Amino acid sequence: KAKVKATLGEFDLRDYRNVEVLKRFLSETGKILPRRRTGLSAKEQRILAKTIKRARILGLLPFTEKLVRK
Amino acid sequence: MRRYEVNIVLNPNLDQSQLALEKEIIQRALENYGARVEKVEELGLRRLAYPIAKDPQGYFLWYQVEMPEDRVNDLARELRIRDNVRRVMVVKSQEPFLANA
Amino acid sequence: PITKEEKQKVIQEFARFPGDTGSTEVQVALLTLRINRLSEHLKVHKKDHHSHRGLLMMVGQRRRLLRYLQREDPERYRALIEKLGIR
Amino acid sequence: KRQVASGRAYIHASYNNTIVTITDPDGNPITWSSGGVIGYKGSRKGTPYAAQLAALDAAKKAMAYGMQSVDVIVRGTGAGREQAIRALQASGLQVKSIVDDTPVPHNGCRPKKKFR
RNA sequence: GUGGGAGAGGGUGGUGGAAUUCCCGGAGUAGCGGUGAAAUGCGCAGAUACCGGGAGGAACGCCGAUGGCGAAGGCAGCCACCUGGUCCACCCGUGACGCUGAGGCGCGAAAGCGUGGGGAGCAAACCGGAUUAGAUACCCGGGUAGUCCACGCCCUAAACGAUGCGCGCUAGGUCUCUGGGUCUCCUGGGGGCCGAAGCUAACGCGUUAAGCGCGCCGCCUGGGGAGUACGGCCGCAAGGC
Ligand SMILES: [Mg+2]
Ligand SMILES: [Mg+2]
Ligand SMILES: [Mg+2]
Ligand SMILES: [Mg+2]
Ligand SMILES: [Mg+2]
Ligand SMILES: [Mg+2]
Ligand SMILES: [Mg+2]
Ligand SMILES: [Mg+2]
Ligand SMILES: [Mg+2]
Ligand SMILES: [Mg+2]
Ligand SMILES: [Mg+2]
Ligand SMILES: [Mg+2]
Ligand SMILES: [Mg+2]
Ligand SMILES: [Mg+2]
Ligand SMILES: [Mg+2]
Ligand SMILES: [Mg+2]
Ligand SMILES: [Mg+2]
Ligand SMILES: [Mg+2]
Ligand SMILES: [Mg+2]
Ligand SMILES: [Mg+2]
Ligand SMILES: [Mg+2]
Ligand SMILES: [Mg+2]
Ligand SMILES: [Mg+2]
Ligand SMILES: [Mg+2]
Ligand SMILES: [Mg+2]
Ligand SMILES: [Mg+2]
Ligand SMILES: [Mg+2]
Ligand SMILES: [Mg+2]
Ligand SMILES: [Mg+2]
Ligand SMILES: [Mg+2]
Ligand SMILES: [Mg+2]
Ligand SMILES: [Mg+2]
Ligand SMILES: [Mg+2]
Ligand SMILES: [Mg+2]
Ligand SMILES: [Mg+2]
Ligand SMILES: [Mg+2]
Ligand SMILES: [Mg+2]
Ligand SMILES: [Mg+2]
Ligand SMILES: [Mg+2]
Ligand SMILES: [Mg+2]
Repeated sequence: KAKVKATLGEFDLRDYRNVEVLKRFLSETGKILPRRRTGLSAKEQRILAKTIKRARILGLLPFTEKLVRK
Repeated sequence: MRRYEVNIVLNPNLDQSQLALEKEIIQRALENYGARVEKVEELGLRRLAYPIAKDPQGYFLWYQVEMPEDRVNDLARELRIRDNVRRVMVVKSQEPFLANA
Repeated sequence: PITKEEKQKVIQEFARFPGDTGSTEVQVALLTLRINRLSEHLKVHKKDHHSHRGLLMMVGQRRRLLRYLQREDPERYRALIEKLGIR
Repeated sequence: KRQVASGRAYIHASYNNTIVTITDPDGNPITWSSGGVIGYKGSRKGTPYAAQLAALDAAKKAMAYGMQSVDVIVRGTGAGREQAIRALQASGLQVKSIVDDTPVPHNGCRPKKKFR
């Protein structure tokens, strides 16, 4: 599989308002992807997690979603 | 004075009589708390990720200001008073940390 | 907090000479200011105990330098204490 | 007496029972069945066979109101959670989609001693 | 000092979604629940399951880690204010101002105590149902003090690295968090793993020492009796030293 940082551009990790790029870091559910799937670094993932939670409170990113399978 | 960022999401059903009033109310609240506004960005109608106040959308505002720090929490209290105002999040400004640079 | 504007104002006021940033009078002045920033922060917020530890370490450091000034030149010790209103 | 012909089907599967409800697209139920509605009484309700018969009983009850298209919602892990779904696709009801909506808390309530 | 840095460090206010419970309504029949099987329990006054709306309290899923912070206890939603510690680069300033530390003073998970609130979930005692030779228990259904908040006590612990603190010295390899750098790497400060010399009774430790040294404090001298008795100090008590 590919990783998120691998297929992406030069983006702002601290911008909670850019949903289009932050949607890439969420799974099928609203969960935050692990480092193995995002290809981020230690400091990067910690900053991403906080900026994702901000977008959630602004109604921009989902807290949780519904899985369509099984 | 430090530099902050204000996020306001209000009811996306207002006409221009109510939208101008709610926003000029927001201007009046910034004046009384001494917020020198640096720039503004208005997104407006945006699809929300979950229902907020039974409403699937939200009208988005964003202000970047420079104000005294002690008065921030009272400025947040003054904005949530309005019924049409739904989300008020104020964040201290930060540097645009780049990744995959 | 304590901005560098207020910082330079104290160093230049208690410097033994231009360019002095580390005199015993300068350290005690700087220590004393952060003492008062905390002792007023601890009038309210009486339940902040982890900040209370930092205060006890600054008082010890302030008294450690004053006990030193006492032994070498007791005059500048009195000139300092009278200028800061201590003890 | 309703003539819905399309609606949702919720599967609540626990280790002690598997129960099926068939509703209309708005959520209001039409009929329903469970492991106890069919003859099974005790631990036999949380078995995949009971899960299969319960799913098929509600399906034929929904045939009375005229159901053809069905959307499936599943909640809970348990024996026969999958056997109920498999019973629903072959029930004649053309299954539209299948969604897992099992409620997971964000660590909000203290569980019973059993779950710790 | 200057300039940078990371962080569930702390305190205050504010705030967000999921979930549980309960209330309201819509819809809907005959059971749900629970166990190795069951029964008490709940259900025709209409439950469980489903949709919508509302109230309340508590805890923060994913991120999350073999991770980070703190002196220890311990600290996870998010935002802001107040705030502590710490680390690096520059080689600027003072010029031995240092280390430890009997007393004292302050902190101190949980449980418990006082006053006043709060009370959703859980749950000592207790009320039941089972199991059993018996059940004063594990399992099941209920359930009060309590868990939460404010203010004041209590001072215990496997309070654990069962390893006091500070410093110097003594091969490296590898994983990592975070800084700086001439950025295959070098160089610091933490957190892991192998292992030189050496130590250890052995297991094992081994630049985070249990090695080689030095300074200072604490403490040990057979088991049961016994952390008991007496006395004292402290405590409202339980009880602690
Ligand atoms: Mg409002
Ligand atoms: Mg059963
Ligand atoms: Mg904090
Ligand atoms: Mg806090
Ligand atoms: Mg009802
Ligand atoms: Mg009865
Ligand atoms: Mg009855
Ligand atoms: Mg009755
Ligand atoms: Mg209530
Ligand atoms: Mg975890
Ligand atoms: Mg540490
Ligand atoms: Mg611990
Ligand atoms: Mg700080
Ligand atoms: Mg020099
Ligand atoms: Mg010099
Ligand atoms: Mg000189
Ligand atoms: Mg010391
Ligand atoms: Mg002592
Ligand atoms: Mg205590
Ligand atoms: Mg307690
Ligand atoms: Mg009490
Ligand atoms: Mg209970
Ligand atoms: Mg019980
Ligand atoms: Mg027996
Ligand atoms: Mg009996
Ligand atoms: Mg021992
Ligand atoms: Mg020793
Ligand atoms: Mg670098
Ligand atoms: Mg190291
Ligand atoms: Mg050897
Ligand atoms: Mg030994
Ligand atoms: Mg080893
Ligand atoms: Mg050593
Ligand atoms: Mg002793
Ligand atoms: Mg003896
Ligand atoms: Mg004892
Ligand atoms: Mg005696
Ligand atoms: Mg006594
Ligand atoms: Mg007494
Ligand atoms: Mg005792």
